[PDB]
Amino acid sequence: GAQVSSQKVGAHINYTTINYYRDSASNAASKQIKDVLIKTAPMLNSPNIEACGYLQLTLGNSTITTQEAANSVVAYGRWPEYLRDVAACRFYTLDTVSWTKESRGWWWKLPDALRDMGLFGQNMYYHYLGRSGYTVHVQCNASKFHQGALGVFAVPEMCLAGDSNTTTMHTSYQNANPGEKGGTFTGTFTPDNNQTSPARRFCPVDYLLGNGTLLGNAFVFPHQIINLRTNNCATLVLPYVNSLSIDSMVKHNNWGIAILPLAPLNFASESSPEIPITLTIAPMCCEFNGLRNITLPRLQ
Amino acid sequence: GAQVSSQKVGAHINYTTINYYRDSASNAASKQIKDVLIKTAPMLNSPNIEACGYLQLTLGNSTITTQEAANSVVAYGRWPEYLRDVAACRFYTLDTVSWTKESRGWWWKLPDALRDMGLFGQNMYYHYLGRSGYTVHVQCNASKFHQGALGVFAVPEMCLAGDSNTTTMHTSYQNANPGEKGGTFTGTFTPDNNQTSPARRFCPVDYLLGNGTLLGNAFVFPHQIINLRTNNCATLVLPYVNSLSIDSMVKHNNWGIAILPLAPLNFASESSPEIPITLTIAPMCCEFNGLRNITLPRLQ
Amino acid sequence: RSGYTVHVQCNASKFHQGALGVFAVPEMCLAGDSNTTTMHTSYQNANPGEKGGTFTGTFTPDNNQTSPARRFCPVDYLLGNGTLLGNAFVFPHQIINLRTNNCATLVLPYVNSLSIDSMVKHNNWGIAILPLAPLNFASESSPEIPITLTIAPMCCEFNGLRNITLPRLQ
Amino acid sequence: IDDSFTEGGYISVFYQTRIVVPLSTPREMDILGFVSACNDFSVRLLRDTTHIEQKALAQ
Amino acid sequence: QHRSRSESSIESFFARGACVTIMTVDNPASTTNKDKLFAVWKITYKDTVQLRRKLEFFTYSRFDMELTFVVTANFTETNNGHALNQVYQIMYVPPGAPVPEKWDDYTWQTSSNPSIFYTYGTAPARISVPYVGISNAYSHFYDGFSKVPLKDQSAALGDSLYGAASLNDFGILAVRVVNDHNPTKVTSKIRVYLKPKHIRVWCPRPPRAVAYYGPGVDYKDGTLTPLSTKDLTTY
Amino acid sequence: QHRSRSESSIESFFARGACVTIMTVDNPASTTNKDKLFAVWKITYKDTVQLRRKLEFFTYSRFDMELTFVVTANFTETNNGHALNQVYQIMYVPPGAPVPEKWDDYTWQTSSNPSIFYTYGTAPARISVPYVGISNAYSHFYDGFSKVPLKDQSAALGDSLYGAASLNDFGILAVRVVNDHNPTKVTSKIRVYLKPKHIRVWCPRPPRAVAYYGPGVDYKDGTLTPLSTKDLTTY
Ligand SMILES: CCCCCCCCCCCCC/C=C/[C@@H](O)[C@H](N)CO
Ligand SMILES: CCCCCCCCCCCCC/C=C/[C@@H](O)[C@H](N)CO
Ligand SMILES: *C(=O)CCCCCCCCCCCCC
Ligand SMILES: *C(=O)CCCCCCCCCCCCC
Repeated sequence: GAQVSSQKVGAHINYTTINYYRDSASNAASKQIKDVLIKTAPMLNSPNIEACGYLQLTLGNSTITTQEAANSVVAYGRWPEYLRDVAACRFYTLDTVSWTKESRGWWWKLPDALRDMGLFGQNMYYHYLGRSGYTVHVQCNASKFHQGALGVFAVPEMCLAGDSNTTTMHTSYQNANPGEKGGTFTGTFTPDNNQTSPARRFCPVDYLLGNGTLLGNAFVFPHQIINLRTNNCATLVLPYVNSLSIDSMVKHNNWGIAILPLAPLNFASESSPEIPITLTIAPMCCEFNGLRNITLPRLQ
Repeated sequence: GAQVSSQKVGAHINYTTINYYRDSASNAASKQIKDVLIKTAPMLNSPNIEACGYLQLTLGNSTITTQEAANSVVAYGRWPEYLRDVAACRFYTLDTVSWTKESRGWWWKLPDALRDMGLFGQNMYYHYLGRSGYTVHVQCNASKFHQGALGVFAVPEMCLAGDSNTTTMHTSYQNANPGEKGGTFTGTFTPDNNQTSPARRFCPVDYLLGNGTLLGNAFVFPHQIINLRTNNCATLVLPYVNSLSIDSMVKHNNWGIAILPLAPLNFASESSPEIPITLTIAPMCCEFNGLRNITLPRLQ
Repeated sequence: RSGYTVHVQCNASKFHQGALGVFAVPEMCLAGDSNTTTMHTSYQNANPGEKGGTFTGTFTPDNNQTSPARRFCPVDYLLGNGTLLGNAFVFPHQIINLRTNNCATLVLPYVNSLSIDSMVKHNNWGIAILPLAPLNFASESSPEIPITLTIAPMCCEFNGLRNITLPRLQ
Repeated sequence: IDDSFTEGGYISVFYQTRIVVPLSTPREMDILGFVSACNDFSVRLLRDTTHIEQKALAQ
Repeated sequence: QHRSRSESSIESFFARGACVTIMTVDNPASTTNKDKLFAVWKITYKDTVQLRRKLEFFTYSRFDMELTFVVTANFTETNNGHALNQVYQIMYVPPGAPVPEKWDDYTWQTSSNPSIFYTYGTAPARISVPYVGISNAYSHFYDGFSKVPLKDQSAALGDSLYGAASLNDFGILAVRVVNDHNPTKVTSKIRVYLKPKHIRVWCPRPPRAVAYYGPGVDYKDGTLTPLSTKDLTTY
Repeated sequence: QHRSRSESSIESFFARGACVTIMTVDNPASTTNKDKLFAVWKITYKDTVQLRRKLEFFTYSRFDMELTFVVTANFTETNNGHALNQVYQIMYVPPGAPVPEKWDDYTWQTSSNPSIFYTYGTAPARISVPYVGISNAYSHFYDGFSKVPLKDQSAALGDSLYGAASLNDFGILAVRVVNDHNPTKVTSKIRVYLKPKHIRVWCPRPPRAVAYYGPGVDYKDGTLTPLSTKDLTTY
């Protein structure tokens, strides 16, 4: 059973191997042009609804009307799919937010943001387990005389940093889960000094993506940019991502949506402009499991 | 994959080997008439333009008229060649020097000596990278009643010793690079004792080839001899030699030309004779790369 | 000898207006400043280098007899050469209309009565840029916009190498 | 590491013409810039980084 | 000719043993009023910073694991007396099993738990562990909670730590000097080096830019300004 | 019959381990006002003379390399007390990586750097290194400069050493006694033996005839007269 193979050589002969043990774990580590501009691993680079082979975007009775599409991205090059081997899952439009010359950014979590959306939300709380992918459609228009740029980031397991410097990992379930409402980024860290009666919530610094890493590198995550000059909307198609095939939607949030001003909003000459950002999100290829009496969370 | 082979024996049976590791570096060391006068490795012995299969010597508009040729040598048996897988490069004649009954010797460096030669020099300073081979033609005639012998040596990476005994490797760029002018050898080491304001230059002792090795052995280097009795000129064909395919011509000098009196100049009976030595050099198979704004060195 | 690619760059806004006439003239001999003597523009003055050289709306005769200016006096409507600007279009040209485009590209061949010539003594092509329609903006009494020229020599070749020419350009 | 022997050169940006805007529009604006490696790219000799540390550590 | 990307493959990148912890034990004079010291370490990659930062380039990982143990000992007091060669017992106590309360006790019988008996002065000890995760992959980040707060039940019961799954993921390493109390005291240290073999990684992330502050993603005031000053138009 | 030239082949000529350096470390009593000594050596073949002279027969070379480590220790003071067996850590710090400032610090975690943990009294340690040059061959001589002096910029900035390429070619070896401070002190020494394997050499040179004087080709006054007296007509 001796295994002979080519040695790791320079560029101007081989070695032999025998496995002594029954468990593979015991085994030694087995070590494995024209156009430079081309990506080695495209999918890791944020492809388009176009770029993997896949306008009126429609789910159930809900439907987006979109010319914008080169502005879309399929996370990790992977399209949503059923746990293999429903019109509760449709497009829900969340409460519109306002972008101003001084906004630092906004965040949301999935499924959390959708927890009260019609039959979807119901299905979520009546079952132990649930899984779902998403289509995130960020809407934000302005004039040809306005300027600015939004960075729309979809982060897997988006754990955010807390307000305390005396204790760690202590943000309350209530605070961690804002629902549709949102949750927002800040320009500076402000430690919750109230010892006795703790705020127990996140303190997300913008240039650190609220998680201890530099915002400039947030682009290694599935993302899209809204440049007011060229486009008014972004569409992110998100797959179910997890260390499990299915999980508790109530205990665990799979994806995080982060929206930050890469370039600040500016208009004509007004000292203080504003424009709306509307998020319409739809759950995809979704399925639930382990039906029983309804979960009634202490959200407060 | 066991490898069986003949043992290193006397002269009146073998051993076995197996490679245990993936990287060749880990491998053990693998150990590999009629006329005595013949050289085992000729190329290491300074061949002729003749001796490897290769008079009017001409490059671009420049041209040497030579009978002398058995007096030529192709360094390391290797002819100049293009970096594989131009009439700026022609014959330039440098300032003539004078050989006297008391000269100890002369040195030059390439490309340095050619740094101001027409379009060659320009090309050198407008590019990051450049490579070139050379044809060095040493000219020195006398009468049938004169006598003497010049040793013409072409040294690869000809690092020369400095003037200081308090500090090392300290010769200034300016001093190390004389340009066409030259640079000269000395009979004795004279330590630059001026501590506070250092001369920062070479002190090349003749019998030590200016580098700590004995002149008598300088012949292991590509060379040629001008014996006034038999010939008045020498021609050395130099290949691009380096640890790299191409390099910075401004930072690094590839070849060194050393000319030393093996046998002292003597004439008829004059207590103090003189004869001229003229160097004509041409860059060969030459090429440049990485064009940008011009390098303006602080040569002083 | 050499050919050229002339790339004229000039952008403005959708509220600006104007039109540039970019003309490539073969053997573009220009008229001089003198009315007492002819064909007398100095080599130095005739050859401005990169700097340029400019057109004028009116002919102003160099009257300084004793110490002559010895330079060109190029009247715009006469293409600086005694011919009417309106007809300059019989020459290889292109128009930059601020409304429709911000740049022009002219690919010029080597043109001459010879296969090759002295680049130092003789200029083959002349580039003339004139406002066919005047620059105007929104309402500013006095606007401005930049014109940048990027030029590349083409299929080019040289001959008769020797010591360098050091001209008395001044 | 910064080392003269293996220096790589200079990237610089300039105004070719100039930025031009109409009235009623912002005269100042921002550009963002990005870098990445091309597919001809590679690295060698794995090593520890200085970009993080435990100074307080004790190993 | 042609450059290879082999040394930057995910295996090659992690193909090194890294110190994940230092355990301290001892063997005192029997007389002593204070107890014989045995070590109890909770297995994790987060007590040290370097392997952690490298793993955190990724959200999820899957790998067989190799642990190597470097043991060193030394004398505590001026004493001048000596000690015979020490034998160490490295017991793995999986979540659920009886944790030792004394260098002495029955838990060290180790009938079902894996133990390593190491002899001082010999080649560093070494074992391999399979991918032991209860999920399809090890999770480097968990944006969620262990348990959900029910409106009904009381506030305290429904509570749990952010970003944490099981109170006990991988159990613990218990270490002791098997030798009996010695007149003159010796203190020893066990260094645990960890190397991931046969590894796979998913969902990439930006490297940690600011000092770690506990097991989570949290950061500390005054450590938030990593970047250096350098002017825009200066090479 | 017939003589072979095998033992004078370039491999056979260098087929020997040569001392390239001696590193000194120690492990002192914790009490001590002075710091615990750890070694930091900058890798080179030029600190000793013999391997250097042999390599310098050639201008350029290319070879895989084998390093072997001989470790010896001893007692410093009259003391009469003792120490348990020492374990040494030989860390390779490549150009760029954090250099250790203390026997103690985080750099020794060695997550990505190669380290050798050596046990005193055991067969001398040994590893192999590939040809790690950034050029196509190791350069034994560089007639040039690290950087060119620009007329424009100031004189000081444009300056550099003659014959030197990178301020840091191959990085450094950092060595320490892993064991904790011991009441009675022990001093140790590490001898590094170097052997070039799988070697190729180009462009031959005459051997060094006069005493070496630093890393360069420089020579010292008073060492310049190697040759002996012997009269012309005397056998
Ligand atoms: C005799 C010694 C036996 C040692 C047995 C060790 C078994 C336990 C191995 C746990 C390996 C944990 C590696 C990191 C896991 C974590 O990423 C996470 N928090 C993932 O869910
Ligand atoms: C755990 C121990 C690892 C030791 C790793 C050693 C790696 C560094 C090897 C450098 C070998 C240098 C050999 C001589 C090189 C020099 O000739 C030159 N100055 C050539 O450019
Ligand atoms: C395939 O493996 C058959 C050839 C095996 C060569 C025999 C020698 C191997 C010795 C080790 C086997 C025992 C290790 C558990
Ligand atoms: C070719 O090598 C096949 C014959 C091999 C003989 C088997 C015994 C070799 C034992 C060593 C192999 C393990 C070393 C990594």
